[PDB]
Amino acid sequence: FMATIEEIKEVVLKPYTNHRQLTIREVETISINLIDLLITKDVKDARTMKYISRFLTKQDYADLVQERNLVKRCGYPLCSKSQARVRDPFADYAYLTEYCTKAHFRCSQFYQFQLSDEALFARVGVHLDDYEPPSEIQLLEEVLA
Ligand SMILES: [Zn+2]
Repeated sequence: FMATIEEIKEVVLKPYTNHRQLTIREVETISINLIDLLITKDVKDARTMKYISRFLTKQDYADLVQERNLVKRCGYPLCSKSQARVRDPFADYAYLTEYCTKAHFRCSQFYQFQLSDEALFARVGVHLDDYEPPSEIQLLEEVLA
């Protein structure tokens, strides 16, 4: 139904649990499999959303949002609605084309602003169960957005 930390470890990271170093191709394979998972499914909860951030640059997140919109999902990964204005190809304010609401626009920006532009490949040991992020990512409550 919805994606969790446990699932990501199993369907994305499982091959790499015993690697002490990753190649550039293996890092790319992780991002692709993670993005793929997050367009087929929505993120179940806050804890998973905070876990994700270690695998996303600000640009990978923007691309996540785009790919989610192409399958008619609200850009904000915790959401299971569509963007409010799904782009019709037979033709021919702006945030409503990417999000269900202004609130999800803001939650999405709030999350993105905190993501790092450090390349995934430069994030030493991010694939490991013992990795420690350089700060805890904050999620904006919808009511405050
Ligand atoms: Zn939404």
